[PDB]
Amino acid sequence: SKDIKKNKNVTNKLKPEDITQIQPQQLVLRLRSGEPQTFTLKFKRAEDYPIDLYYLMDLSYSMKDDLENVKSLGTDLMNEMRRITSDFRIGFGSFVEKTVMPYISTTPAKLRNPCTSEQNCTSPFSYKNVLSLTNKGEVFNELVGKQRISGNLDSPEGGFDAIMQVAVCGSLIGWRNVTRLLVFSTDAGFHFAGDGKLGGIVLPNDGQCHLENNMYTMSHYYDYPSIAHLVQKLSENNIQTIFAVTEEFQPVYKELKNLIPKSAVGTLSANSSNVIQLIIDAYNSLSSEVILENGKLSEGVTISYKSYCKNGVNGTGENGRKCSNISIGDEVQFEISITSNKCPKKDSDSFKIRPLGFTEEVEVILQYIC
Amino acid sequence: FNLDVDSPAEYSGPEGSYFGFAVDFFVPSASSRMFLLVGAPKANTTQPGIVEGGQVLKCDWSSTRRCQPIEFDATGNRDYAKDDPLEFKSHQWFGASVRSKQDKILACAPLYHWRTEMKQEREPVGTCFLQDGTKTVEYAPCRSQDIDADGQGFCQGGFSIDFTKADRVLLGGPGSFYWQGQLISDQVAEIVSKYDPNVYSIKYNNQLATRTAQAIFDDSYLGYSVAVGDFNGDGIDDFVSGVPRAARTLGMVYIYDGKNMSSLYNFTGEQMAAYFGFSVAATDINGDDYADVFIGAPLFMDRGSDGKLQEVGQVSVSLQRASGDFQTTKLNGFEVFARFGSAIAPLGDLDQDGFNDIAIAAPYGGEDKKGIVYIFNGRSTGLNAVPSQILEGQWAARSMPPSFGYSMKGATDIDKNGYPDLIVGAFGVDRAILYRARPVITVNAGLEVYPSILNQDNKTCSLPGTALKVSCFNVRFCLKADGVLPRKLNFQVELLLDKLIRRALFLYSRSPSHSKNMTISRMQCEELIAYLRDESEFRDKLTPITIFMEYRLDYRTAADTTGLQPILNQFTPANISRQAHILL
Ligand SMILES: *[C@@H]1O[C@H](CO)[C@@H](O[C@@H]2O[C@H](CO)[C@@H](O[C@@H]3O[C@H](CO[C@H]4O[C@H](CO)[C@@H](O)[C@H](O[C@H]5O[C@H](CO)[C@@H](O)[C@H](O)[C@@H]5O)[C@@H]4O)[C@@H](O)[C@H](O[C@H]4O[C@H](CO)[C@@H](O)[C@H](O)[C@@H]4O)[C@@H]3O)[C@H](O)[C@H]2NC(C)=O)[C@H](O)[C@H]1NC(C)=O
Ligand SMILES: *[C@@H]1O[C@H](CO)[C@@H](O[C@@H]2O[C@H](CO)[C@@H](O[C@@H]3O[C@H](CO)[C@@H](O)[C@H](O)[C@@H]3O)[C@H](O)[C@H]2NC(C)=O)[C@H](O)[C@H]1NC(C)=O
Ligand SMILES: O=C(N[C@@H](Cc1ccccc1)C(=O)O)c1ccc(Cl)cc1Cl
Ligand SMILES: *[C@@H]1O[C@H](CO)[C@@H](O)[C@H](O)[C@H]1NC(C)=O
Ligand SMILES: *[C@@H]1O[C@H](CO)[C@@H](O)[C@H](O)[C@H]1NC(C)=O
Ligand SMILES: *[C@@H]1O[C@H](CO)[C@@H](O)[C@H](O)[C@H]1NC(C)=O
Ligand SMILES: *[C@@H]1O[C@H](CO)[C@@H](O)[C@H](O)[C@H]1NC(C)=O
Ligand SMILES: *[C@@H]1O[C@H](CO)[C@@H](O)[C@H](O)[C@H]1NC(C)=O
Ligand SMILES: [Ca+2]
Ligand SMILES: [Ca+2]
Ligand SMILES: [Ca+2]
Ligand SMILES: [Ca+2]
Ligand SMILES: [Ca+2]
Ligand SMILES: [Ca+2]
Repeated sequence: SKDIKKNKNVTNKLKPEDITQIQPQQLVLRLRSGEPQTFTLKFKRAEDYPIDLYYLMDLSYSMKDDLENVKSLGTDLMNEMRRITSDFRIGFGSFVEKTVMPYISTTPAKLRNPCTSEQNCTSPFSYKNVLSLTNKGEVFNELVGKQRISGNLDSPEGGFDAIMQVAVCGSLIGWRNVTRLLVFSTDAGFHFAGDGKLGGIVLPNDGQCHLENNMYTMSHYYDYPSIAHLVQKLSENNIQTIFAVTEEFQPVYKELKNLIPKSAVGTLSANSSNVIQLIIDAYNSLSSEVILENGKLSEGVTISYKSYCKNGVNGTGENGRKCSNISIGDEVQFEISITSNKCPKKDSDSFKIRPLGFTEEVEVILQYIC
Repeated sequence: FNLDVDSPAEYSGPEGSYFGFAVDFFVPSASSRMFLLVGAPKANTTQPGIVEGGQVLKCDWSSTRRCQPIEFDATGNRDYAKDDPLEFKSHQWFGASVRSKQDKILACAPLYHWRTEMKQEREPVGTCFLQDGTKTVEYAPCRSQDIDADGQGFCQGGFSIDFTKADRVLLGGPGSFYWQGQLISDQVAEIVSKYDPNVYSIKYNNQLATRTAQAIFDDSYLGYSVAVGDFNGDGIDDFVSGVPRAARTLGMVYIYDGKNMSSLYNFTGEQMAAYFGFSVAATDINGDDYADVFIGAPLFMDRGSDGKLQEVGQVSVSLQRASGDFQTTKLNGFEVFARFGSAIAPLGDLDQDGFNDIAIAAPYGGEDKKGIVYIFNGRSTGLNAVPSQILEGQWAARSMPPSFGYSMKGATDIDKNGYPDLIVGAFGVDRAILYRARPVITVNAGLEVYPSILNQDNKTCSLPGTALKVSCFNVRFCLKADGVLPRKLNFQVELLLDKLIRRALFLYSRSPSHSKNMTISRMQCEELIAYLRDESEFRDKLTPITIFMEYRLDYRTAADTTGLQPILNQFTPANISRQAHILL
């Protein structure tokens, strides 16, 4: 049998974060010897959902011109974002590289000023959390204006270390239980797990926060994160990543986006001018698609998805777990069928179904007729 | 399947020294004793002013498992001029790669940086020390006049090393030419001959080296890993090397001819940032004398039991066709984030069935991430994808994950028992373990029951106790057995009559069972007489009579002088059954 247990209707002044965008939220399925039991999930895109955006920027020397064009981004993005949100917060972080040989020069001179002596570059660093999430865009402009460009030796940069920190450092970044945006801005490729071995870093990234005075202090000790490690911690801490990378590295980051769920790629201009419109285009792209995930499923039991998206386009297979072209406030529906076989222990299996990027989840509780 | 995981030799080093980061065997040509070569690249030495120069330890397989460091170099930093150091040995990671062939011992320090001769720099050209028999020379082919990242300044030469069978070193330098990477090969005789302690950039006449290419090839890390093997059929070992950051991090593997360093074949990874080429190995796995290519990608993501991507790692197995091509299949790891494929060690023929074997590690797998090593056997059809043995790491995480399996070396019979053994390093706890290969016994059992249809009135044999004649039949069982092995192998065979109220008994014992301590030399049969009980003693003449034999392990008395007990071949059936029937 199939018996729904919880089903608060979807939402439609002032509203906190207790909005319901998915229904039902808890049901129990009794499963016979291979009998499909099907139920329907309804999703409605909230009209006005708050936004957290953390701006993580490459501050190596090739980004010198960009750093100048971001001195006002906090107020500019905030004003543009008000045409989307009533509750927006902004943050800023910077990264360069692991601060060890061979990725940086280790002469006392170049350790002080890694650039060509003439420039006013500050020392290389792994990750700096300049400004935690705040609604005061005035503070963003002030603090970004005080940041100094840096430099290092090899072309691909160390952003993956900083990405891991931003996702797993939680309250030190300031994340609320809202839609979380991490903007990754760079003009080069990336290092990842395995690259550390050249500098004698042969211990995998441990996926913990290691900030001291808003500085990552463990880049000399933990390797770069892998793609898979970033996937885990980005998903687990519910962060949607926007890759703002220059044209020549569009091929690289577009493939990266295909491996990172709820990620987007936009083309960054020379001195990073279209960053606002790029971000807006990304949010609309991220916000117009919902992707359902289910937790770990028991062995011998199978799950299938069917989508009923807008314009009655019905997708099957892996296309059934996602819908696109979702306007603000629109409703879509998914029917999910579960079919059993044997019957494991306890008879009390409970997995979650969740839309990627959101905290709301549907608890599907299973009972097996033995 | 035959590795002794019961009495392994356990070696440990100075705490924090990363003892076990690299392993190999020491087999001197003065074929006296054999030793384990273990790198401890973060080990403090007695060099004046040198913090953590690192060292390579020689461990005694003898009896006392005490390791003694090999003094390759006791000096501190040379000066180019007054107060102007020429080189910088602190944290140079000496012992990060250790490689041995007969009396030759080649170890390197990939993080060795030097000043250059035209400016005051700190450029990691990397250096190696080559200890032949008596002499001990330095080898730094990347310490040149082509300096800076534009040239060989950040080459880190010696990041990977290996020997060819014609006394060439193959050296890998991942940093040369803006991290294009570079492969360098010099004759061992020329490295020792042209050595001069007052020359900082030595020219070698018979040198093979890859040249600088276009900028699109920057950031490739050619030389991250190396291995040797013939791949165009000329008897000369060719150069295979992982290029893990090439093709926009899809990773590649280059193969270069061992004569003129020309490109032979390329492999290309299928997934972004999987680190295709983190390790490479070359060994003939299907017994056709064409070396086969093993390419590890420990970050490769597959599909889990659900729909989410999961890091499990992947090894590609490429079988060398004589047609020049490769027939390639792919083998995935088993545990998430275990880094299956971080290290690939050809084992030789671990069980000696005529097909070589291989180990593939997942240094962060198993319970509590203590490290796992998988043993895969070869056969005519390629690699048997089901691992025949799982070696588990035994040491809990002290400060760091133990990284059991991060380095490993095989293909050497250190106990001269006829079977090659395996060294596994666990640098995260300053440990290295030697696993002994047990000899493999193949047993051929027989069981005959004739006549098979049993006439209750054909009472031929006399029951030796009473005088009553009985209905009797023969139960004949055979046994045959065949490394360096004990002549007399003691087998314990037990027989059981009837499936269930045992209706059939042995003549000389009136019991359903027998048991016998028989001895085989690497045929042997033994005949018996069993009888039916009287028709009045039992009902049910319809259920058949199953004759169940069961031979058992050679137990204590089969052990070697070292206490190393052999093993029955993994194919061995546990028992054999026969049947007899009664008439109507
Ligand atoms: C496995 O994968 C590897 C890596 O991808 C393959 O190896 C690559 O092969 C290609 C093609 O074989 C190589 O390109 C060749 O490079 C040589 C050497 O050029 C260098 O040296 C020259 C002499 O000193 C120098 O003049 C060159 O500079 C010129 O070129 C650049 C741009 O190319 C230009 O900007 C300059 O202004 C100069 O004009 C350069 O520094 C070069 O001689 C070759 O040119 C020949 O071939 C091309 C077409 O192939 C032809 O147009 C020319 O007329 C000439 O006949 C060619 O450009 C590349 O260097 C290799 N890379 C690596 C890392 O090894 C390998 O092939 C794969 N194996 C297999 C089996 O497929
Ligand atoms: C090899 O010998 C060197 C010294 O000859 C040892 O280095 C020393 O190790 C200690 C312990 O980690 C370091 O102390 C630390 O100092 C920092 C401040 O710099 C402090 O914040 C820490 O809490 C800790 O006290 C010390 O700096 C370091 N000295 C060096 C590197 O010169 C090294 O540990 C030895 N290694 C082995 C494997 O024995
Ligand atoms: O330009 C330099 N660094 C680049 C990285 C790069 C290097 C090489 C090629 C491309 C990009 C950056 O910081 O973005 C650079 C190089 C050498 C020296 Cl000494 C100082 C500097 Cl600041
Ligand atoms: C977010 O929600 C989770 C559970 O839904 C809760 O444990 C956590 O404390 C919340 N954190 C914030 C910052 O809202
Ligand atoms: C999708 O299914 C619905 C039934 O729920 C149907 O009304 C609609 O026409 C279908 N659309 C297509 C394209 O099949
Ligand atoms: C390398 O040697 C082989 C053997 O004769 C030859 O055929 C080939 O052309 C050579 N390649 C180069 C680049 O010299
Ligand atoms: C009776 O039993 C004996 C026992 O071996 C056998 O040799 C003989 O052939 C049997 N007689 C038959 C089958 O007629
Ligand atoms: C088998 O015989 C050997 C010597 O012949 C003896 O050492 C061993 O103890 C015997 N085992 C049994 C079970 O009789
Ligand atoms: Ca850069
Ligand atoms: Ca860099
Ligand atoms: Ca050859
Ligand atoms: Ca082969
Ligand atoms: Ca074998
Ligand atoms: Ca042995």
